[PDB]
Amino acid sequence: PGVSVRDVPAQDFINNYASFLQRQGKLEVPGYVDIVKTSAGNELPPQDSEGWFYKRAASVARHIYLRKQVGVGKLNKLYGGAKNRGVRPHKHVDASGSINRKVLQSLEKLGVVEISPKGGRRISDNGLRDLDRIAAATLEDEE
Amino acid sequence: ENVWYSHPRKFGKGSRQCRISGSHSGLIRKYGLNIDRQSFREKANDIGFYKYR
Amino acid sequence: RKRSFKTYSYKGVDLEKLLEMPTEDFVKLAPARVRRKFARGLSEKPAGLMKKLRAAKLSAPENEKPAVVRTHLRNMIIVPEMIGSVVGVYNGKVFNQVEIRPEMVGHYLGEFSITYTPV
Amino acid sequence: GSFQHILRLLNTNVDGNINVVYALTTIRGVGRRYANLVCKKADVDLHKRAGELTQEELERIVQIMQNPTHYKIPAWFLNRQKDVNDGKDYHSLANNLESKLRDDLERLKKIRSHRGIRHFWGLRVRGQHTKTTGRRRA
Amino acid sequence: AKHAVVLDQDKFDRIMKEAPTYRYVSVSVLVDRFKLGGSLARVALRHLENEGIIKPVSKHSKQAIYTRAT
RNA sequence: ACGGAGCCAGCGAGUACAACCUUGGCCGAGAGGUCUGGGUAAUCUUGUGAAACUCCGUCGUGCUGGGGAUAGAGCAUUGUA
Repeated sequence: PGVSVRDVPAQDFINNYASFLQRQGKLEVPGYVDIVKTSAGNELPPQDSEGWFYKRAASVARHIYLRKQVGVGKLNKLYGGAKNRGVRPHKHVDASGSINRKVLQSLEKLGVVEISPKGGRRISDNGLRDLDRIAAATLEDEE
Repeated sequence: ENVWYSHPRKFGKGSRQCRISGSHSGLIRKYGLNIDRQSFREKANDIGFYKYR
Repeated sequence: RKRSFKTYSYKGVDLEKLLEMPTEDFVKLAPARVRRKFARGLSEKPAGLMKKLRAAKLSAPENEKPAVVRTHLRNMIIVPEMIGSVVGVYNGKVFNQVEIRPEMVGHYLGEFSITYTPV
Repeated sequence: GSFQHILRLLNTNVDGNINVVYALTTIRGVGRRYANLVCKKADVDLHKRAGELTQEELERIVQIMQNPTHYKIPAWFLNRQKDVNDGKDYHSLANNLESKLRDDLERLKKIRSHRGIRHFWGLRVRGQHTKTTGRRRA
Repeated sequence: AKHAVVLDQDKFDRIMKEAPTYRYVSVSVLVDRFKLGGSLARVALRHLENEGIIKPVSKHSKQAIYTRAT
């Protein structure tokens, strides 16, 4: 057949990936969990509280798969959104850098992300295995 | 001759100036022109600017 | 007998030390504005003024107020070396007197005069 | 059900039902993101109404309200910091806070500064143009 | 506050009594009777989807239509 | 409205005698610190993956979690200030 990541829907892909990590609990935790705003502009903290990081780390991994090499500053700009800066028009500014950096640092040691040339972070050989296994698992859930 | 006869004028509106006379208001600094907006309409086609649309 | 009122100061313990801690020790114990300002080079800022304030207390007539050290430089912060002497703040219409105290610490000279005549 | 409605906490009112955070916001000092930070230490559901609680949770919270640096807070989610000569930080979250600000406002009036002079008359302090704003005054 | 939001065990008896056999079942419908106002109606409706009882039509947040299980 | 998840444009602009735009990597709950570049520019910033939107959850018709004004303390940055 043709087992790839694109057959599985993008929103439904992360649900199987999140539960996969919480069984092991070996993706590592930084220390800033639930002492967190999430972005530079966001009144309420995370509603999920527990889990949470495993949803974030899964969505970072799948975006590193599709593209050549993703960085810290771009991920902050991608996740980040609108504000409410008093009685002015709503602007756009980057999200939390410390959360998205320790995703990339921790996933290196677990065995997903690799150090690429020029600049950014590409995928390892063993990283492509775990992405496809969960994609194959999600294919079994649908079919 | 006297000691104090200047201010740190490396920025702002006072230091910057046009080429013709030296007006400190309505200064075009785009593309390093330094010609104020009254005289730019006079010398538009000589430089090469035209009102196409 | 020991405590008369309370310590007049910045943030924490006691007054006594402030009289003998010139500028560098005072800058450590301060907010973001004074630290960032004093980190940069102060040339002819505490050079001309402090020679008068110290010399005025030598010329003073014992226990009474020293002479008034008039100031155009009203951007200066009240460091604790000259707690006792008077300073003349320039609005435009005459150098207005301001008596320095250990209460009035961590503030500018200009705010104890005001340049508009109503209120 | 219906276990207690007011329900005091450091003299101020904490209304029954509603929620954990939004009932605690009634205190003159606690807000919409501090009570969540305080609830995180004790670990209680925001889903619940919160007026109907166990007795130990109220007393555990009040200890965290009084003492900042002892319990798990970074020490930069505090209301007030730095007072007197050379030393430490502390805050308050009750009728202590409203009384503290009145005493702290007197410090500005005693030293007599550009703010303290403006607070006497009831005019705008933060460099605004008063050619429009607030046509009523107090 | 117009009442009917506070959690009572006496009401939880009467929710299961009036649950079965109805055309319209939603967050829009239950609040008209002065039941658990607002969000606690959504939690009450979430119970009735677990063990059959009332089956769904739409599955959106803010538009949650249900119909009785024939 | 408040959370995650999904994730798409086009007009422009930009230093070498100055201090311009500045990805990638570490420090930081932020703002911003720093090491490095690349770019005199369909070559590097840059695909300027910008918003509103999409879709599941949290609140639900109470000046309310809507709304953000007045206020106080400190941590940053640009500057002789």
